[PDB]
Amino acid sequence: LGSMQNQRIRIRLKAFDHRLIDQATAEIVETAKRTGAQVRGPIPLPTRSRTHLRLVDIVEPTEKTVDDLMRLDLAAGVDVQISLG
Amino acid sequence: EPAARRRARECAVQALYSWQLSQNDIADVEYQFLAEQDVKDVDVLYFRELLAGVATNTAYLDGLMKPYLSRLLEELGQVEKAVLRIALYELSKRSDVPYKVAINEAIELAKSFGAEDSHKFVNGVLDKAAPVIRPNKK
Repeated sequence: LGSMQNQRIRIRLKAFDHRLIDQATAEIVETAKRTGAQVRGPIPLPTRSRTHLRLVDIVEPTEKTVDDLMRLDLAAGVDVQISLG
Repeated sequence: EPAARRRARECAVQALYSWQLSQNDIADVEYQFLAEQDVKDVDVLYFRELLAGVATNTAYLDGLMKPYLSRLLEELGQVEKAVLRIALYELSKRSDVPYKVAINEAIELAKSFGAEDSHKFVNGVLDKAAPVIRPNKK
């Protein structure tokens, strides 16, 4: 929450379906931009196996950004890692 | 060609993907990438030229592409779209980049960042599109 020294949300996405991963990425980016935040990346990583990888960072997040991200339900078959602060 | 030029294409695939999703100013996108990604071995001039090249020419570059897409329906992957826009940009606007190089680099870029058989679709579009843009095929 809020009072964290580095105001940055780092997100890593994994999926076998690129249509699912691009959609999830689009939704996170939209959530950031809706709520007064900014986005760094997203960038695609070199694919390894059947797995697509996406990295996206949210900078300058508001409380609404954080709450909306945590209320966001991504599509089945898309895996996430989220680090805050 | 230099490995730095290939690296520029690789970095541009990633940055153009950034821009496609974020729609941030391409100048900001260039800067952010140069500040946050390892770019020590990259033709940084060509990276810039690819970015602005594509970002200010999306309508023109999609139009050269469209006649070979109109039927195979899964929207078109964001990575594939960026790879194809880069290739078409090089074919239309970059005489310093040879015919087979633009297509071959596109095919490898699709191998790396693309889906399963992305390289084969990218290939399908290009050698339909490329002769129309370069009748000399040089």
